[PDB]
Amino acid sequence: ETVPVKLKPGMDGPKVKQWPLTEEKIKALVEICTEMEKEGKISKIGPENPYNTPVFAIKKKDSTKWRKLVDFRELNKRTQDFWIPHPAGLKKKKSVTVLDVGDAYFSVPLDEDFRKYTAFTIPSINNETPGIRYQYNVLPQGWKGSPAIFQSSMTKILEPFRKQNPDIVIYQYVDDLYVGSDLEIGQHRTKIEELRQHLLRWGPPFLWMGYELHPDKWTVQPIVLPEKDSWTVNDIQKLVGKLNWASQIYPGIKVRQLCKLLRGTKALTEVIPLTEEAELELAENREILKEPVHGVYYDPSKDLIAEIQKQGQGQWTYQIYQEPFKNLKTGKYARTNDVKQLTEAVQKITTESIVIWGKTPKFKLPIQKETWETWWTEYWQATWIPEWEFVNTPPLVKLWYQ
Amino acid sequence: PIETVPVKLKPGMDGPKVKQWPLTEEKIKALVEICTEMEKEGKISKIGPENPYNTPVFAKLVDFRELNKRTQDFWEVQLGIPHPAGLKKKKSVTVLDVGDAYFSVPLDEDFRKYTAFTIPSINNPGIRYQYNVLPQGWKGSPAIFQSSMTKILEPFRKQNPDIVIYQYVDDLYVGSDLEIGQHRTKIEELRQHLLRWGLTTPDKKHQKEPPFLWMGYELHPDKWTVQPIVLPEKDSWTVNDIQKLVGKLNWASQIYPGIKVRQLCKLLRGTKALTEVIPLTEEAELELAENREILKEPVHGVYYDPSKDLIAEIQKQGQGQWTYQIYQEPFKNLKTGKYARMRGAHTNDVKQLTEAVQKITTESIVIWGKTPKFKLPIQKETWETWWTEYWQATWIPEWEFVNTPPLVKLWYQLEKEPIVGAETFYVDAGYVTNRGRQKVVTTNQKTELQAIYLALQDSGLEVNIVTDSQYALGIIQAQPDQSESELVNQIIEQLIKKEKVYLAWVP
Ligand SMILES: Cc1ccnc2c1NC(=O)c1cccnc1N2C1CC1
Repeated sequence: ETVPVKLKPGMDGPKVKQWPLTEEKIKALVEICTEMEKEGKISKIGPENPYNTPVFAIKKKDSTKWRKLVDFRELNKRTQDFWIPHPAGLKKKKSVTVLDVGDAYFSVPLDEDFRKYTAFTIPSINNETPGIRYQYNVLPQGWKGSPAIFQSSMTKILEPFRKQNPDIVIYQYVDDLYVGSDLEIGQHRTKIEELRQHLLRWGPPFLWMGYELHPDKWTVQPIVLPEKDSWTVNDIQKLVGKLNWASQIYPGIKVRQLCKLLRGTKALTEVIPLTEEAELELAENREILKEPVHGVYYDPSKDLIAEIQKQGQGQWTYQIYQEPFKNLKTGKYARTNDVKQLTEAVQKITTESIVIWGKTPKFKLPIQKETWETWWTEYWQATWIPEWEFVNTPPLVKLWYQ
Repeated sequence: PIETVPVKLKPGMDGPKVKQWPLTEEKIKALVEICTEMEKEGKISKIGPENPYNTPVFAKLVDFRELNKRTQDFWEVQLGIPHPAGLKKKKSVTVLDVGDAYFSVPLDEDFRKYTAFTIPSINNPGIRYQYNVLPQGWKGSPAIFQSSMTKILEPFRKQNPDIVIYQYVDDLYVGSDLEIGQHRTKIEELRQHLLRWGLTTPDKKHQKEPPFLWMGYELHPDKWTVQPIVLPEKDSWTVNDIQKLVGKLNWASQIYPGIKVRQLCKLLRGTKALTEVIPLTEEAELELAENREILKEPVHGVYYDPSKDLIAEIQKQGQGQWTYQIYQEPFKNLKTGKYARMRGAHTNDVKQLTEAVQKITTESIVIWGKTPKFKLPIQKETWETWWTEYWQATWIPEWEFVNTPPLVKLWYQLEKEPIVGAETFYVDAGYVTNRGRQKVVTTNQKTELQAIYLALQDSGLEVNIVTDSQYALGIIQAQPDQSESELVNQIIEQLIKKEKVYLAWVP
């Protein structure tokens, strides 16, 4: 018996364009949806329904099968807020394994009146045919309403493990379950596997292969300065420039003595032995950058933004902040091709974002829409889909990182 | 008979209440004969004065503007249309015209009351009716009908996986690979399946026959093309004539390789009226003539054979001009094309070619559901070098180097480190070198590039250049080889001339 869900006051349903798919993905999607229909999970629909959400087919890790990913982003934004908070202990756990508990949803009917909004279409190659249309009858994987609406039923099947094993921290985000602990990596994989049957046996593949995140070992990428034998006019110029930038963050940084070794229009390559004042000013500056600036705090009421930079050689740098210059985190990602790496980046970065603050970030990606639209689904494996926009990375910002 | 589709008016809106315009007794006459034949066939039915809604009727036409404004939205009629190059060849293709499309499809019982209209009396009331079927001119008719059509077909389709059917508004294209007689048999089999649903189709001798002119294309069951374009032979051309010409020239490029419009396009520069006459340039008539020529010889697109690979080949036609063709069997084109898109005021052929690959790729997924293997005039080394050093993420699928000049290359490369014993110019419009030299010779941004240019001019084959302009830095670091700006192009000329150049930025 179903709970009523509604769209935020005055809002209408999603009418999102479906991005063209490959015959491969389409065949998979047909194979899939045909069996979801046979099980009454979805139903075909008519002209009177004008809504639409985009679907994609992604691959599972060590599964022969394909997963159906519905981009419920637009819908999620139009869905009523529901009235689980985030465990800041989870980020301290040693090992966190991630499970896909999405299938649980397929056992809960969805309020008949809301269904029409879950509409999606299965395109056909070259517009040769109409295009198969469906709507969900149960709770769909990916929609923010689903976890909320299943919360109760969830807490119940999880109160026994949660008390028979309260050394385990368990967090649920949409189709995902984050299981934390401090146990030995061996004791973990076992306690994990028991939960699997304790869920199966209480009516689940894990994500990220069969792996553990190790949040306990996530650190900030402090800003670094070149440490070198002799310094040329170029080196110093590069140094001052970098320092000058970082001073808007760490105002204690001084360049006075460095700028001085630079008076005169000297040859770029000319080696400049550093004075005592200079050398000790750099020392201080170096000391300052050793840690993240103080004062930055996570505001739950603000958006979590994440920009990525291409460094080269399979190396990327990213930062997570809410207010420019005020990073909440910074990292690096290294090994394929550009796109694959950028996607593995985005996903890796979303997971942490989820583990640390329990919310996904808004990415700024250094790539053209069309290229991304085209290849992302190829290497994507997450059940969620962050939001994202596309930008033009300044050559100076790349320079100032890594 | 056929399932009814539930319709509703937009939220918080009432049915239409618009007054019937005054009508001619002669016109009242005809409407009543028409609306009586229609009530005998069930399409409509007299209603009582219970119904307060009304739609305008004129001579039979029913104006549904109002009701339409008030009716809900339906799912998109014909999102997109297939492109002939994505079809698989057929021995036979039969087009089935469908008359009374809407009139044989029932309308939601609870909606009919909104389709009410009135036939005025001649003597000082007028008859009142409502529709029981899909009215021509109504918002949802097209969709409810496509959808319905689809349902009727499904069976026939499951029993004839061989036949292929495409629904196009009121047409129906039916192909197969059946022996001549067999095909005609199936067709007539289909025609009855539609009759069992009051749907009427043309008899074999009244059916249109191949090729079929469709959306600017000319279609056979085995080969395609675009409907024959004739190039005018005027001696006086109007801005308008040139626009249309370019327009049409353009459309042809999807199959006719070699079509160029650059010179003709150049003719619209500065024009002040659609009727202004522009005389043709020497290069412009040379271009027209060349096209007129290429056109004279008809060329046929070939259909898709899914058992074979898709090959994509790209060539540089001119500065910023690209041509490509996709085929499965050498020169046996499924489709050709051009790309002139310049993203950003500056670029290099490497970046541009990549964008071409992307457009082609996208297009292919749309037409064939897969990407082609590319044959490109650039070597992996060249590609890799630029990719490896460009700030933006990029990717190019399976591609094979093709030695077909012109090959795309990088005309220059910035040293990654300052140069030893190469003079150092400091620029901010003027410079000051370390060796004493100087010259103090426009928008803010354009004054910057001016300096750099100066320095490049007066320097030797190796140079180190320091600037505070993060802008110019950006520009030049992207190593463009072509630009909208003339200044840049001169700089680029310099750049290509040098042996080693090192550019650096300082606050
Ligand atoms: C206009 C159109 C749109 C989509 N497909 C087709 C057609 N028309 C054809 O004439 C055609 C030609 C060759 C192969 N399929 C074709 N047909 C298929 C239906 C038999």
